Amino acid sequence: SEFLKASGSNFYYGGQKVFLSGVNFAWRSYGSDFGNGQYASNGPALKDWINKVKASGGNTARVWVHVEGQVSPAFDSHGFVTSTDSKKTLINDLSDLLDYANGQNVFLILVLFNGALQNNSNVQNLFWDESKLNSYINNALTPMVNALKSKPSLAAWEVLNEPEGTLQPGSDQNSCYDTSTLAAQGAGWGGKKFPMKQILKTINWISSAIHNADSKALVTVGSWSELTQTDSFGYRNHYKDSCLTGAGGKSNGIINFYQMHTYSHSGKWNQNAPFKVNRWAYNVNDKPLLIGEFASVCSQNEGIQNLYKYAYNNGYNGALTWQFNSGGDCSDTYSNQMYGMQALKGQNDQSGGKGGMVSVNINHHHHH
Ligand SMILES: OC[C@H]1O[C@@H](O[C@H]2[C@H](O)[C@H](O)[C@H](O[C@H]3[C@H](O)[C@H](O)[C@H](O[C@H]4[C@H](O)[C@H](O)[C@H](O[C@H]5[C@H](O)[C@H](O)[C@H](O)O[C@@H]5CO)O[C@@H]4CO)O[C@@H]3CO)O[C@@H]2CO)[C@@H](O)[C@@H](O)[C@@H]1O
Ligand SMILES: OC[C@H]1O[C@@H](O[C@H]2[C@H](O)[C@H](O)[C@H](O[C@H]3[C@H](O)[C@H](O)[C@H](O[C@H]4[C@H](O)[C@H](O)[C@H](O)O[C@@H]4CO)O[C@@H]3CO)O[C@@H]2CO)[C@@H](O)[C@@H](O)[C@@H]1O
Ligand SMILES: OC[C@H]1O[C@@H](O)[C@@H](O)[C@@H](O)[C@@H]1O
Repeated sequence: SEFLKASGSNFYYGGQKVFLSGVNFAWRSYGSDFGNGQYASNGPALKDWINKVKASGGNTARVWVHVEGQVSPAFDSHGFVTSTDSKKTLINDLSDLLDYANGQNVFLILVLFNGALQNNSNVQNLFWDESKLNSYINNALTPMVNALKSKPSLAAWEVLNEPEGTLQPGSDQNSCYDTSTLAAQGAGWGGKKFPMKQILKTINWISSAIHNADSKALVTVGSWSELTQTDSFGYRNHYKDSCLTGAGGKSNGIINFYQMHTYSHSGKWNQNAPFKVNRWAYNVNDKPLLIGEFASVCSQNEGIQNLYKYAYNNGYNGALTWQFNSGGDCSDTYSNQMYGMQALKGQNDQSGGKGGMVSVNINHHHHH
């Protein structure tokens, strides 16, 4: 009945402005958490993680799905998509996890494809071939969105994670496509495959589809750094409406809330990083802005609870600590994550400018 909405600059549940406080699961098994009957293996862990999330007083978990095509989606011999997975179980798994997350009053952000790295030749061609992308939409995505759109706790689909990881930086007259600066900033660290035009086209079309199947659905993109989603500081905001729509005429092919990832390189913030500024200077009040991904290990050592508090105080609509499974570089431990989540526990400060309601009470389905 009531689903998380995005209005103006804020998230809203049941009218009450909400602040997304939680963690990245990102995964239990990289790229094989759902689909091909793999959910039987990872499921218990993920559910338990949702438990920890709620007990620590959080409301959101960010979970990756397709990732690098290891299970999702199913391609044929020609690189066209046939189904969600070979065993056709993906939708059931996701649906299940959504049910549990709801039962524990936790929202989920389903990240479709990875973009930091994408070493799958079929997924890589989804950016270039329109018919293959359409095959993915028709045979995989549209069924997923259609089947899962009646689920609260499904608060947003993220089309692409860090599209700058596999960006091919280059010059272009069109503001949106030009990437002249990003090369020196360290973009394309996963290999320079996709020019900005192709990424914006892809995202355009994915988001378009998701919204065609689900008018309410919140679509987003989670970027490496802030250099990509703000017009201030001489930077550029590529994933706003005009640019996306500019790449592939889908008017509704737009994200509904921006998102920035941030880490300290050498223990030094980027000068204009989310924690050295506030939401407001990024001049993106037309949509909400979430800080998906941050780690109190790759910060300036402000303190984890101090980082959550910073996010809640300086206008940001959410803050997600980086990976709950405690693995990789620049990742907090699940314990310290829990600790930080306890900083905004049971909080509700709807006095504007401040984060808002944290502990949300989510519905079930209406059906019929
Ligand atoms: O890197 C330095 C160099 O980069 C240059 O930019 C390159 C870029 O790096 C990529 O290599 C890119 O490669 C893509 C091609 O441009 C082209 O789009 C190609 O087309 C594919 C298509 O995506 C799809 O997969 C298609 O499916 C076929 C299928 O295989 C089967 O045959 C079936 O019967 O038909 C379907 C058709 O629907 O197969 C096509 C094969 O051609 O996809 C490539 C992806 O690797 O090219 C860029 C150049 O435009 C330049 O910037 C250069 O300046 C720079 O120095
Ligand atoms: O999201 C974290 C993720 O980052 C990955 O790759 C990048 C990283 O994101 C970041 O962009 C980094 O940028 C470097 C850049 O490559 C140059 O070395 C740059 O230089 C600057 C120089 O030091 C001087 O200050 C000069 O004045 O200005 C130059 C910039 O014009 O320094 C940047 C430091 O921020 O590069 C890495 C890799 O290229 C991976 O690290 C990944 O593992 C990580 O999780
Ligand atoms: O560091 C953890 C990793 O998380 C991923 O989501 C991307 O942000 C990568 O760039 C990063 O290396």
